[PDB]
Order: sequence, then C-alpha cells, then structure tokens
Amino acid sequence: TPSQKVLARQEKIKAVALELFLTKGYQETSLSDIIKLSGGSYSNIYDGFKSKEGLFFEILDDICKKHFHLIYSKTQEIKNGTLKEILTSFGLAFIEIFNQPEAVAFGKIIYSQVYDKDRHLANWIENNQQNFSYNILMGFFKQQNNSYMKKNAEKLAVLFCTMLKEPYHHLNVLINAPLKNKKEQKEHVEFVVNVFLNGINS
Amino acid sequence: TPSQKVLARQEKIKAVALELFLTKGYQETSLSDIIKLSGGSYSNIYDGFKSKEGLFFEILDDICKKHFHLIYSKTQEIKNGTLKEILTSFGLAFIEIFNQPEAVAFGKIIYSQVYDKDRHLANWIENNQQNFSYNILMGFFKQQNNSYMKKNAEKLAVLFCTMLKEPYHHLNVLINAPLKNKKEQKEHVEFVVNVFLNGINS
Ligand SMILES: C[C@H](CCC(=O)O)[C@H]1CC[C@H]2[C@@H]3[C@H](O)C[C@@H]4C[C@H](O)CC[C@]4(C)[C@H]3C[C@H](O)[C@]12C
Ligand SMILES: C[C@H](CCC(=O)O)[C@H]1CC[C@H]2[C@@H]3[C@H](O)C[C@@H]4C[C@H](O)CC[C@]4(C)[C@H]3C[C@H](O)[C@]12C
Repeated sequence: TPSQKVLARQEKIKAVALELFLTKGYQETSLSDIIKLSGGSYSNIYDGFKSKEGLFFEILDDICKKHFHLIYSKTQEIKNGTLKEILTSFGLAFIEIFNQPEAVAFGKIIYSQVYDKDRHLANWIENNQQNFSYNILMGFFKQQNNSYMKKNAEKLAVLFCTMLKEPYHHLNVLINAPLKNKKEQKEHVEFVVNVFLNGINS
Repeated sequence: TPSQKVLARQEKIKAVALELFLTKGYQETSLSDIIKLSGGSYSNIYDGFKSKEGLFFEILDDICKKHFHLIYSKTQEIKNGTLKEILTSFGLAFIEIFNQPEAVAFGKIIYSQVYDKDRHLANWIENNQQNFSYNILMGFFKQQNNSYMKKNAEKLAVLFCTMLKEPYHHLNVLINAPLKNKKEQKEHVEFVVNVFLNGINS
C-alpha cells in the first residue's frame, strides 16, 4: 500500500531524528543531519517534518500516546475499585513512567527550548491537552458521587499528578538527581495517596 | 571603609549583570559585556565573579535571602496559630513570590542551563539547601506533637510547597502561562491547605 509506505517512511525519519537527539544531542543536531541519514526517505516530508522541532514533537506525540493507553490499562481493568485503589493504580503507572531515563532525556530537551521564539512547545501543549494522562483521573473523579470531587475534578487530577511527580522530575531534569527505584516509587505513592485522601490531621 | 567599598563594588557588578540579563538576555550576555559596563569596578573580582554563571547565582543568592526573611516574617509573628493558620500564612507569602514576573524571568534562565557541563546549578542547590524556604515549614512540623508530622517533616514541607507551586511555575517558565492574581492565589492556597490537612474524603 502507498499509505503503509508513507507511514513506514515517517517512522524512518523519526527513528533517525531520535537516534541523533540521543547520540549527538538535541541542540547539536540540525534538520539536515536528520535529512542526510534519512536518505531517500525524506525529500521533503514536511507536516510536522518541517523542522527538527516538529520531529521532536511528532515523536513526543507517540510517546504520550503509548503512555496513556498503558496507564488506562492498569486502570480500566480494576474491579469496581475504591478511590484509593484506582488512585494507587494510576500512581504506580504514572510514577514508573517518570522514573525512566527517557522521561528525563526528553525533559531536558523541552527545558532547553525555554527561549524558543517559534513557540512549538506552547502549540503542542495547547493542541494535545486531550491526550494527557490526567484526563483519566479527571474521568474517575466526575464519576464519583461527590459534588466537591466532581466540580473540582480537573484541579484534583492535576493536583494528584503533581504531588507524585513534582519536585522530583524537575530535579532529575535540571541537575540529574537520581531516579526512584520501584521500592521508593511504591512508598511515595502510598504516602501521597494518603495525604491526598485523608490529609495530615490523623 | 575598604570593606564597604568592596561590597559597594560587588553590588555594582551584580546590578550591571542583572540589567544585562534583563535587557539583553542571559544567553546573549557574556562576562565581558558585564566587565565593560562595570568599568573600573571589576578588574578581576573573581570569587562568584569568575563567570556570568557565578554572577547569576550570586544574584540568586540575594534573592533567596530576601525571600526567606520575608516568608519568615509573616510566619514569625503569628499568635500560637493553628497548623491551618501558619500553613495558609506561609502559602500566601510563598505563592505571591512565585507569581512575580521576576520568579519567571530567573526561572527561564535556570531551565536554559539544562545542558551546562560546568554544573554551577547543581553546586548552588547542593550548597544552599539551608537557605530554602521550606526549612521554615519543616521547622514548624517538628514542633507539632505528631510522630507522623515530625518524622516526615521534610517530605511534608516539600510536598506542600510543591502543591502550591507546581504545575504552574513550570508552565509560566516554559510557555509563558499567565500568572495568578491575588484572588486566585488566595483561592488556590485555601484549596491546597484543605486537601493537605483533611484529604478529599469529606
Ligand atoms: C501536570 C500537567 C499535566 C499533568 C500530567 O502530567 O499528565 C503539566 C505539567 C508539565 C507539563 C508536561 C511537560 O513539560 C511535558 C511532558 C511530556 C511528558 O512525556 C508527558 C506530558 C508532559 C508531562 C507535559 C504535560 C502537561 O502539560 C504537564 C505535565
Ligand atoms: C521544592 C524544592 C524546594 C522547595 C522550595 O521551593 O522552597 C525544589 C524544587 C525546585 C527547586 C528550585 C528552582 O529550580 C530554583 C529556584 C530559585 C527560587 O528563586 C528559589 C529556590 C528555587 C525554587 C529552587 C529551590 C529548590 O531546589 C527547589 C524549589
């Protein structure tokens, strides 16, 4: 199929771009480096492919796609679980994802574009909001028969993700702070989930 | 006094460096730009002054100094306040600080050094840990007659700061997301403080 061939060609460009970002560095690599090693599989493929910035985000697209399904799965298959159980389910999958060297390596690439005048990053977030994981949590919240939970559902989703993620991913990215091993991951999830549901007065 | 003169000279270099970072851009400005406009007030002042990186952190030093005292004040003068009251006191001062364009402008400078091979940033955090604000919260926690609060005091301090700060400062920095106006600041503090103390089951 001509369509399959196109997709295959696209997966080729991105795989090259990725290997360069990883091998040579994001800042070091120009589009042309990408076109050269993509050989006759480019010519001009240009839709998210006009710049190395677009390619990175086309790649990040895929990664976030795979992140969602994967978190949705540990979630989808739970037996009428309590809030606690779906909360710690999501948590484990979420936190494991952000303690992979890949989370950090892409993290660094994003942080480095802080002075991008082209603003590819703003567009990406502005136009990929539906594909973020917290929409899963936000979804379970509105299901709950709690007016507080239902009216604050989005803010709560973001708040819980942050609690699990936050000082830590940021320190990983900026100064290469060590990742959490699964034991630590589990610990922190229980910890956060408890404060979150029950608060510290107890 | 010769010492006063030295300090004055130092405040001159940093004030120049700051104006350049703000006016010309951090990445755009080299040490020499700083030395030229500092005129005869440099020659080689070199202790945190050997690089533009050192100057930035010498400046950040001062800013974090002023941030601490200021937060300590809204805190220090409270009448045997409940955890709630010192929590919302700290919160307001903390969150107001991070919704100033200055927080964001320095935020951008830090994020941009993600590929700094000299690692000035790691040293700065590694060697300025005592001067961070959460040490204030960590301090009130250990005072509380709660074994949970006292044994987790540090993790709780960091956790509360994060809840107030986190998706938001990060989005401010990377994509220039809008700041919170004081009304929104207050709202978010009450919100966070409540989940934090009482959890969402209620
Ligand atoms: C918290 C909120 C979205 C909640 C979430 O993590 O799903 C904000 C905070 C930082 C933003 C994130 C990052 O700066 C970019 C990240 C890329 C990751 O692989 C997933 C999305 C990603 C993490 C972004 C999604 C979303 O805009 C983030 C995560
Ligand atoms: C949360 C924890 C420290 C808690 C705190 O904010 O006081 C971590 C997260 C991000 C780190 C911070 C930033 O990347 C650098 C920030 C500079 C700010 O003006 C104050 C400290 C500052 C904010 C850093 C202090 C500390 O290492 C931070 C804040």
